[PDB]
Amino acid sequence: GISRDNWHKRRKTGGKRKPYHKKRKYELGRPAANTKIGPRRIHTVRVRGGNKKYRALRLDVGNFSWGSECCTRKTRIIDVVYNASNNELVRTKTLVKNCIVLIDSTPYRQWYESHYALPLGRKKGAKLTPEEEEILNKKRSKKIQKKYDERKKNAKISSLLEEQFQQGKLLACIASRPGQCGRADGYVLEGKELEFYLRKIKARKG
Amino acid sequence: MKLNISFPATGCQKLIEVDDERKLRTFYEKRMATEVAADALGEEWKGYVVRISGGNDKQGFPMKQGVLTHGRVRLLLSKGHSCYRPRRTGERKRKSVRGCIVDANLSVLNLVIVKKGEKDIPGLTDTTVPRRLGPKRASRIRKLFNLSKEDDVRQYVVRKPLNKEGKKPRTKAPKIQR
Amino acid sequence: MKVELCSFSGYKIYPGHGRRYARTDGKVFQFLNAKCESAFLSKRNPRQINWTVLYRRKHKKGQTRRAVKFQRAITGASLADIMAKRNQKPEVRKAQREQAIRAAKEAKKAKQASKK
RNA sequence: CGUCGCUACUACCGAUUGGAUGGUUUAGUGAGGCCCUCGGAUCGGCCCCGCCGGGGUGCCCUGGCGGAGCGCUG
RNA sequence: CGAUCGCACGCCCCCCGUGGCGGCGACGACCCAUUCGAACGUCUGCCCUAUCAACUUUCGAUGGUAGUCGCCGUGCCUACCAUGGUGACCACGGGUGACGGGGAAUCAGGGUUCGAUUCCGGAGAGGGAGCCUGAGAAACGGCUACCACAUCCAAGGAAGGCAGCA
RNA sequence: AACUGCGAAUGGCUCAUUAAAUCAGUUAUGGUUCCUUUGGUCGCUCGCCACUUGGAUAACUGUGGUAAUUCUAGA
RNA sequence: CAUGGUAAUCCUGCUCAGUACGAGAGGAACCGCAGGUUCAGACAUUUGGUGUAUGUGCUUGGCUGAGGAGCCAAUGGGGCGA
RNA sequence: CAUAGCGACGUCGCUUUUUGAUCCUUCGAUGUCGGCUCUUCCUAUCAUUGUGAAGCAGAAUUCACCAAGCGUUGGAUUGUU
Ligand SMILES: [Mg+2]
Ligand SMILES: [Mg+2]
Ligand SMILES: [Mg+2]
Ligand SMILES: [Mg+2]
Ligand SMILES: [Mg+2]
Ligand SMILES: [Mg+2]
Ligand SMILES: [Mg+2]
Ligand SMILES: [Mg+2]
Ligand SMILES: [Mg+2]
Ligand SMILES: [Mg+2]
Ligand SMILES: [Mg+2]
Ligand SMILES: [Mg+2]
Ligand SMILES: [Mg+2]
Ligand SMILES: [Mg+2]
Ligand SMILES: [Mg+2]
Ligand SMILES: [Mg+2]
Ligand SMILES: [Mg+2]
Repeated sequence: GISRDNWHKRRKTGGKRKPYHKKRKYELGRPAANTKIGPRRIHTVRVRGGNKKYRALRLDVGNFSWGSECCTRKTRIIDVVYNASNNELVRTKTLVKNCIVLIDSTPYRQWYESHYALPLGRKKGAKLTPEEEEILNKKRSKKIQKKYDERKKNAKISSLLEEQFQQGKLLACIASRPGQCGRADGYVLEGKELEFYLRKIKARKG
Repeated sequence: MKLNISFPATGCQKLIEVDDERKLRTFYEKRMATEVAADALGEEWKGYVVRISGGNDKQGFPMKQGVLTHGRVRLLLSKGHSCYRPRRTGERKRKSVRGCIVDANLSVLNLVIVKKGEKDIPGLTDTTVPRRLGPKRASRIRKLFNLSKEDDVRQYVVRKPLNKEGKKPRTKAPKIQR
Repeated sequence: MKVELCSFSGYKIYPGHGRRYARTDGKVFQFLNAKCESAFLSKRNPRQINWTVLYRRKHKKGQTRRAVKFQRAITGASLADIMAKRNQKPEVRKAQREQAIRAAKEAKKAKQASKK
């Protein structure tokens, strides 16, 4: 079938190479997983040595880490916005190792209030009062409030990430390889990489 | 077209020779594992509902469920599909199988009675042959004799009494597992 | 009155109607009229022609739980035998378990006497 | 020493858009396997629940026929 | 993150009197190490031929970036780029009556021929091609399809692979 | 007899293919997998059967089909 | 019905028969049967051809503001067609 | 063995499908070859029907009679006949 051999290629000088044996099994290849976005569908294939590989055909959730805040939450992938390799991968919404995708910011938001006690992504407030009223006041003691207002001085989030939280979707880069591990782990884009990818997406459209 | 008639609740399968098209037309164009009232085979078969369980082609090819055609096709048969046992592990062989729809072009037609009729078919519903050997697992005899927990389990197992002319009499009991 | 044949469209072809086409590879086809024959020769698929029988049965045009178990006699134990065994519920089985326990009790006392 | 004449042998040119047998390939058709997306002939569990039943006391511990809940499911 | 199978059988008894303890193994396992390896890699090395001097590069040729796939490193493949890479120090092509080597014959010294052949490595099972199982096969005294041969038939089908020993 | 486990990928034959290809020596896998053996590890996890849970299938009885096969079907 | 026209023709296979005849090689015929060639007279159930039923789809360029419905391109072209 | 089938030397005819001979008609014009197409006619009969004869054993063939009802084809080359 699909073979990953080197002998079907030309020599460095450009000469034609003649194969001295027919195709061997250990030099095989397999069709691309083509990981779309949808309800979870993972196929198991048998590999060399009897081990196991996971073909993520469709995925909807992935473990993405904030990084700067050391927050790592299992969130939902919405769509693929940019891909360095091919534009067709963006158009077909295909999850590969380095493509950047839009992910939900709800768990990161919840962690942010539960840790720093600041509004994040809200516009005017007073909309989820039976929870946010409890989590803003907490009627907590002197020492707990000492901890909390000690944690206020470093409670600054980049305006780019703040805008992404206002929109409700963070954009993050995948780090795992779907079709090999069957999952879509990644990290939240921030800092200069985020600015570079934002400029790329802006220059692409609008 | 012979009919292999079998009643599971009593065993005692038997082969029936019929050659009347009118009698066999009630089975025609019916798929396998379907229950058809076999009241077209005369007065004696009245009130009988029978299940079409398979058969063989004119050339002895067995029929496979789900083929959904009449005639013969060639299929790549793996382990545990039907009509095929692997000679070695992982072997798949292409074989010819009859379709599941039954027509006139068969040699036999395996039929299984689902519900009893109003009378007794001679040599079929009578002389109930017992199941040879009873349950071997301890739980399976607990279900069969309705044991609660550990009440003479050893002696409640079925003992098989076997006799031959040159044999000196003796009983046989199975090694009960689990 | 002869053998009834079926066409590219699946229609019955009566005797004296239509044509028959024998290919080089050994396959013999019969067509009801020149429309079906021309459709077949142009390699059109009958599952995509609205009036063919194959399309009709592809598009579905026009057209529970059962679990029963029986009790049987066993070689060496009839139905009467197994009913006699399994219907010992009214504290008879309690008599069996208590008598087995006390029998094993004197057995264990003998084991203790002959053990140490 | 060479032409010419006869006889052998060996190659050469040569119309015949010559002929034969290999090999490598363009293009068209294309069996079969594998993968993906469907598909669903059948095979099981739950909701059984038309009923007799029922025990801590119509309020079932369920020991089976039976319809089938005409669904949820693998 | 053990619902497995044998061997002799012993100890505690206050709570009691039916329960809890025990040895020798066998099988088993996620992972690590080891062994047998296998696979792709580095450097150097092969006969004749110019009446083979320019090859490779749309259809990967040389490299970069990001991936796909593979047991993994890599144009292995894909997308976007760059225009590279190899040659009179013989590239590329052709031939071989070429499997390679350890070695054999001939023998002042130097060489010249032969190595199908029992050891090592490779390739193949009629020619191709594609797969299941399995740690390991593109296996053929495994399967599937075509091609060429060819066996039996009741003509509806079925069955093949001695470059194994004879 | 059969299910299961293991082996059947070793051995044996032949040299058609193959001219930096195979192969020989050298070195690397800090770029990979590894049956089996041997040695580690297997109370590290806080979370109405456990004195042992469920179903099926072989082998076996019986009924067959085909001219045929190490073909198999129904019960 | 006076008168005029006029039409049917030839071959093959089977059987006779590996027969008569003949040393052999070879090898007929009559009756019978089944078909063909040429010709003639028709006919359209079927197969084929035609096809402007300008019947029904498809389609190019243009035009009616668009949809719908259509039309022009000396039968626009093409498939199927009573 | 003259006469089954032939016929030398001679000799008698028939035909106008050959080519000649002649110049009667046509020079105030009768359109001049071959092919195609189509019809009819002749018999000096290739085949078919009925026959007679043989150096007719059968098969094949040859000669002759009655006989023109029916048929006598597809092509390469050539303008061709
Ligand atoms: Mg056991
Ligand atoms: Mg060679
Ligand atoms: Mg050698
Ligand atoms: Mg060797
Ligand atoms: Mg091989
Ligand atoms: Mg092979
Ligand atoms: Mg294994
Ligand atoms: Mg008249
Ligand atoms: Mg006439
Ligand atoms: Mg238009
Ligand atoms: Mg319109
Ligand atoms: Mg005009
Ligand atoms: Mg037409
Ligand atoms: Mg004169
Ligand atoms: Mg004139
Ligand atoms: Mg005139
Ligand atoms: Mg005459």
